[PDB]
Amino acid sequence: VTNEEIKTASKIVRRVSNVEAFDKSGSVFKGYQIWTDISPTIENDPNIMFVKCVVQQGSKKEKLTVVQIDPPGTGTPYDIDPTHAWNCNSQVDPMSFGDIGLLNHTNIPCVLDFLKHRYLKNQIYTTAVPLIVAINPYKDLGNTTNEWIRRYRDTADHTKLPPHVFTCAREALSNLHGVNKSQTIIVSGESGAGKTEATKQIMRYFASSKSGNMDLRIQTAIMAANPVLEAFGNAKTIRNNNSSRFGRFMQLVISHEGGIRYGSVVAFLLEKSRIITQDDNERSYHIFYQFLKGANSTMKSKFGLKGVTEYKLLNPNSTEVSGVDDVKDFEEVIESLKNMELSESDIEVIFSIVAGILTLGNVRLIEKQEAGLSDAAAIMDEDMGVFNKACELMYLDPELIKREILIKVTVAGGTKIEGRWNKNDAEVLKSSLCKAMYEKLFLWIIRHLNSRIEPEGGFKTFMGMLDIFGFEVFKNNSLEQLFINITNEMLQKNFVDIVFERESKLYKDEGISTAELKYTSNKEVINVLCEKGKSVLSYLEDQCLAPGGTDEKFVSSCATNLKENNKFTPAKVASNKNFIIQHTIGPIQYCAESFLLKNKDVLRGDLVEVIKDSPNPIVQQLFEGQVIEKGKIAKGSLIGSQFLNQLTSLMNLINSTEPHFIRCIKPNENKKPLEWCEPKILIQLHALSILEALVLRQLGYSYRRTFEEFLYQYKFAAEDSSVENQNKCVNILKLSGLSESMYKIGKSMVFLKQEGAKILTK
Repeated sequence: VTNEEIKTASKIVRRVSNVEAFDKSGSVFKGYQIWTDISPTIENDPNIMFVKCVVQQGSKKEKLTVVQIDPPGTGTPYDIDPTHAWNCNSQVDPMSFGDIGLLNHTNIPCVLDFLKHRYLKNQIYTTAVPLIVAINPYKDLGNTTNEWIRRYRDTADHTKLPPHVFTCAREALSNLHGVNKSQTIIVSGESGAGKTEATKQIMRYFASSKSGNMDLRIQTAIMAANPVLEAFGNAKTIRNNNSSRFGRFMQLVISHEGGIRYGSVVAFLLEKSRIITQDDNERSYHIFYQFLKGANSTMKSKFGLKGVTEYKLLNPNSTEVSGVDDVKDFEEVIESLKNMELSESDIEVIFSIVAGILTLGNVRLIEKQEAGLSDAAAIMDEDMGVFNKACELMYLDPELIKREILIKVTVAGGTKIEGRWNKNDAEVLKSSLCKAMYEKLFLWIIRHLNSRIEPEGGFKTFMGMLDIFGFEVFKNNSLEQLFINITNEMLQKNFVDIVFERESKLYKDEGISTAELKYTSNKEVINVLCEKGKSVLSYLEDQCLAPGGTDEKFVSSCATNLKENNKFTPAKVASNKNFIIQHTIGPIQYCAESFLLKNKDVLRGDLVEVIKDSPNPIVQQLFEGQVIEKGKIAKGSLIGSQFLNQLTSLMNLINSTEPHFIRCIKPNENKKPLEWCEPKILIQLHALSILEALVLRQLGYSYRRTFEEFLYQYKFAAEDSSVENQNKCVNILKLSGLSESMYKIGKSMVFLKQEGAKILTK
């Protein structure tokens, strides 16, 4: 636990309702429990934020006398200001029901406890309508097996099943075949929160068919994609041994009995930087390690493969991951590529290109005295065999690749002015080639799979499945985080809209005015980030296309022009290269250092044309359909421009569907089962809008009983005397002296505000 985590969590903490510890006679109710912010136990443990106390008999109303009961205390009473006392759900078994909304008090210490109780008892799934909250147990609980799938698929009454990832899978599928409306399951959270697993389990649910009377050629290709996608797009980070370094979107056609008929995969924003360099105790993509360890002596000889520690692009110190068998994973990947309908030759080409990327990374560049220059780059003389092997393996012409990396042509005036690149600029070009070849090989493998698994006329009604990171808030947030946080702003509008849509329908069905239902939009912050001409992304594109473009000038243009909006804020410390966006979850600071370097990181020009001129059909296809444009930078070769189009395309699809949300929590930073870090978890409850989903549910007339249920709560039908029961309630609410704003009477139910429902019990 960092001190930044403690500072951040403390800002999330809020007290709303008032603690009612005293009886009508001013005496403390017998063993009345409260949560408190104050305790030595809290100060001494960074994992503890709140403590449970019993308010002592004879306590004063303005200063509470409490004895801390859990964590076990000294027994010594202490005085607290009632502003530091939150209500407690004493007498509630968190194991008996799966919805947080069912609790009487849903404050921060109450929500943390409900989920903690359940987590420690190995109940990791909890509902906070419309959300499914899943907490990483860091162990197999055996609750995602085939018998558990059958249990969730075949059970007649869905209300008899506890919360599970499978509840979204069952609900989404039921609504799809029920009303012929497309559905989307959005799986988000931090890295190591278990999004990967949630997606893998939902897909296995969907693959399980009641009657095996359907062709499974496509389904086997889709299911075989996960080991391949993981091998190429996932990597070991300090936070996760299998971190997904890309955003995944899938469209599926599922039979009502189960079984995947058709599918389409979309990968976006792969971490290109990782192919070239890795931090310490971090690896590059799994495939490099799987291939170098798992490939047979025949392929090892054919591709001239060295060991995992003999490559410049792979960290030598971090080549081993405990619990990860790269050799067995390689067997699984190869088998999966075969199940994706790729021939032994197609596979041999894929691994030739992989070995070629690794080989090219081992080619050393130096700075020679040539063409009247002292800084002309050149390939090291003993590495000329290595460079040729790299080109042979990638099915490229070494002479044309060499010319592209070393020679610099300025085509100004129609006139070709031929120069040379320096060792630094040529190392940039050699590195861009490894990154582009890898990304486009990964994208090709996906394009191949899609040609085999996609429906003929495209999708009409489909099951959408997005896997992305949630809101990212690090010390240093860069371009990558800005993209994830923009994506999350889009999905925030989807969340808010469906919550409102579902509530508004209910009120309309009962004949209650939705005029009081009032929830704000995030149109403003979306605009400050995306809006054509008037946005952060626009000024980024503008500064990338400007010849004298710098990170500082991009921040300055934003500061100047987006001064109009309250959503853009310059940073207090290092104003020149730092900014703040007022996201819905709060202010998120970004560091604009290397924004242009990262936004411009796309292989372009005559290098792309050398790849397209390859005699190999797979290599030809990698850059198939490219802007060409050697000289110089088009918005067709800028990352943010590409991203915003892809995002608009993605959102247009998601916006056409019914959304389902799975919010994944990482409970500790030590990959340990049954360990609970309250600050870490609080930040995530906030960021994943789990706390907002509770605030929203409880807004307006949230207390809804029927006419009869309201009459039973008063001790003294429906189909014989509904207008009698309707009027019996209207008289009760006039007699109790409640304000007309506190209640509304509908076709069959009584609509009470949360505060008005409380006044009725007292």
